[PDB]
Amino acid sequence: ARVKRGVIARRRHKKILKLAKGYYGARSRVFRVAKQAVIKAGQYAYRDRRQRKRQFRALWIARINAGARQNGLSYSRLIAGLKKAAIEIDRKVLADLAVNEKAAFTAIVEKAKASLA
Amino acid sequence: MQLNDLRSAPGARREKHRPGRGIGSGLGKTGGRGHKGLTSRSGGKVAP
Amino acid sequence: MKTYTAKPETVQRDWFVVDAAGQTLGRLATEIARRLRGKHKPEYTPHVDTGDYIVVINAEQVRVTGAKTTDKMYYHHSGFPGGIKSINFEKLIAKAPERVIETAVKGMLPKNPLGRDMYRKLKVYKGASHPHTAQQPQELKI
RNA sequence: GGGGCUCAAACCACACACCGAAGCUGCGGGUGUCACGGUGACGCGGUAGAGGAGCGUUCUGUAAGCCUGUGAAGGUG
RNA sequence: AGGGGAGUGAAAUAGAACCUGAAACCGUAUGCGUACAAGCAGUGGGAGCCUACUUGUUAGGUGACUGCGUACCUUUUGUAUAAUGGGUCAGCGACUUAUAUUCAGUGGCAAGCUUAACCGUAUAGGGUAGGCGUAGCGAAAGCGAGUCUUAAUAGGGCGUU
Ligand SMILES: [Mg+2]
Ligand SMILES: [Mg+2]
Ligand SMILES: [Mg+2]
Ligand SMILES: [Mg+2]
Ligand SMILES: [Mg+2]
Ligand SMILES: [Mg+2]
Ligand SMILES: [Mg+2]
Ligand SMILES: [Mg+2]
Ligand SMILES: [Mg+2]
Ligand SMILES: [Mg+2]
Ligand SMILES: [Mg+2]
Ligand SMILES: [Mg+2]
Ligand SMILES: [Mg+2]
Ligand SMILES: [Mg+2]
Ligand SMILES: [Mg+2]
Ligand SMILES: [Mg+2]
Ligand SMILES: [Mg+2]
Ligand SMILES: [Mg+2]
Ligand SMILES: [Mg+2]
Ligand SMILES: [Mg+2]
Ligand SMILES: [Mg+2]
Ligand SMILES: [Mg+2]
Ligand SMILES: [Mg+2]
Ligand SMILES: [Mg+2]
Ligand SMILES: [Mg+2]
Ligand SMILES: [Mg+2]
Ligand SMILES: [Mg+2]
Ligand SMILES: [Mg+2]
Ligand SMILES: [Mg+2]
Ligand SMILES: [Mg+2]
Ligand SMILES: [Mg+2]
Ligand SMILES: [Mg+2]
Ligand SMILES: [Mg+2]
Ligand SMILES: [Mg+2]
Ligand SMILES: [Mg+2]
Ligand SMILES: [Mg+2]
Ligand SMILES: [Mg+2]
Ligand SMILES: [Mg+2]
Ligand SMILES: [Mg+2]
Ligand SMILES: [Mg+2]
Ligand SMILES: [Mg+2]
Ligand SMILES: [Mg+2]
Ligand SMILES: [Mg+2]
Ligand SMILES: [Mg+2]
Ligand SMILES: [Mg+2]
Ligand SMILES: [Mg+2]
Ligand SMILES: [Mg+2]
Ligand SMILES: [Mg+2]
Ligand SMILES: [Mg+2]
Ligand SMILES: [Mg+2]
Ligand SMILES: [Mg+2]
Ligand SMILES: [Mg+2]
Ligand SMILES: [Mg+2]
Ligand SMILES: [Mg+2]
Repeated sequence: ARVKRGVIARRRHKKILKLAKGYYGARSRVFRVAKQAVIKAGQYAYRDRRQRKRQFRALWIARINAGARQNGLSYSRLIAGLKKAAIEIDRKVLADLAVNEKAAFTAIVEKAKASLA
Repeated sequence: MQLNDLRSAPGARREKHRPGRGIGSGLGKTGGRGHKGLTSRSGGKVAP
Repeated sequence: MKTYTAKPETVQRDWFVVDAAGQTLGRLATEIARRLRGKHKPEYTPHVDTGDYIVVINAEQVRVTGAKTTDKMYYHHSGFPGGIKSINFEKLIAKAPERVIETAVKGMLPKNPLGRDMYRKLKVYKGASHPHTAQQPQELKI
């Protein structure tokens, strides 16, 4: 029983070369270079699911700082004031109100201020 | 009771493990011999 | 419910005029770079320029503390062997007064295509007047 | 590290706040072992190496079957 | 030379270098991007433009700008290493087989189990010569649930439900 490798080997190389679509030069058309490019792309994607959550908290916090100082308060003093009174609203929701619903953000900043913080 | 319906009891037959077939098998590359030495080469046996 | 992102075609930019008439160089320059980048607006996003325009008028009357008027040096290399050249704060004010403020602000901005775009919105002059009356800049107290 | 920093953006004390990891918590999934009769509990980084369980290829039986020119294998989306 | 028609054929992109006709490699056409911008070329985010139809919480193509980010194998205490190997593609290329054994799993018989050559009505059936087990101790003669050492039914070694 002699087994020939032609059909199975070709099917396996085409799966890798389809994931390497859009890469530059030999990274999208030769198997040896495209195999390493696909592995490193998956290494980056695993790490950047952690970094996506970090990059978005930093963006919300920076926008909350800009909106609070327009009402006479810094970010660190507003967070302490919110925790003092009641509020559990996310940084994600807070950054949305700072840009879109500016009259609601002012009310929250004014209530956090009234907690003497 | 047909020829395509009868088998053996569980645990009666195994597969044998083949060294040197990829990473996922647990026996790839060196095949269970470790690194360089006498007992890592063809015919590398220590006399009784 | 995704996160808001600013669009370069729909950004609102203002004009401001800042007088350097006895301000410390580095504490004035940090306020300028903060507004060139748009960090004072809730619409700020890291990849689009949301900042304002800053005009600086009395660029030769900026000051430094300590003994920095004579002891602070500016170096640059021309690319030729031995081509290192230096000038101090006192002499640079005499020759190119505006280069003092630009050098300080430029070092506080990102070093990429976006950082060079924010720098293009800084207009530094050495008089008490600027050529940008048609834009009607509003006063900014430090 | 750079810009720049002088009743500091330095240093010595004290105080309160905040940021900050794949650590911890929340929510949704998958697995290993043990106990009970599907639940509970604590686990689940890994080289050499040991143990367990699988996918696919060719040939033989099932098969004088079943599929197929109203279109097989192969190739390409 | 080579072609464009016409004919033959079910089919000439089955036309003689003739079944199928992959990849490396080389072109033509269209869409988007690219001439102030620094590095393993990807990925997290993300505007704009083009196409299709369900006319936008949609699908496909490009990716301005921006955060992170120094290939793979081998060998090593340790490699982005300026240490080794590879120009690329396709095909091939490295734990096998025989005979003797030991352990484990799973079966057949069971104080017994099993045959080898060989006959054969030929994968049946016969063939129990032989092998292992039911008893050990001693170098042995030998004695035996005991036996060896010893002057010793003492002690001790090994063995026995
Ligand atoms: Mg072969
Ligand atoms: Mg691309
Ligand atoms: Mg972070
Ligand atoms: Mg964070
Ligand atoms: Mg291993
Ligand atoms: Mg081994
Ligand atoms: Mg080796
Ligand atoms: Mg060694
Ligand atoms: Mg060894
Ligand atoms: Mg040899
Ligand atoms: Mg830095
Ligand atoms: Mg003090
Ligand atoms: Mg804290
Ligand atoms: Mg976290
Ligand atoms: Mg954890
Ligand atoms: Mg859970
Ligand atoms: Mg763990
Ligand atoms: Mg593990
Ligand atoms: Mg068959
Ligand atoms: Mg067809
Ligand atoms: Mg076949
Ligand atoms: Mg015809
Ligand atoms: Mg054809
Ligand atoms: Mg044909
Ligand atoms: Mg034919
Ligand atoms: Mg042909
Ligand atoms: Mg081709
Ligand atoms: Mg071309
Ligand atoms: Mg350009
Ligand atoms: Mg330039
Ligand atoms: Mg370059
Ligand atoms: Mg650079
Ligand atoms: Mg995205
Ligand atoms: Mg799209
Ligand atoms: Mg990108
Ligand atoms: Mg990028
Ligand atoms: Mg890097
Ligand atoms: Mg980097
Ligand atoms: Mg090598
Ligand atoms: Mg060495
Ligand atoms: Mg060495
Ligand atoms: Mg050493
Ligand atoms: Mg390293
Ligand atoms: Mg290298
Ligand atoms: Mg090199
Ligand atoms: Mg060398
Ligand atoms: Mg090298
Ligand atoms: Mg060497
Ligand atoms: Mg070489
Ligand atoms: Mg061969
Ligand atoms: Mg056994
Ligand atoms: Mg048995
Ligand atoms: Mg005795
Ligand atoms: Mg005894």
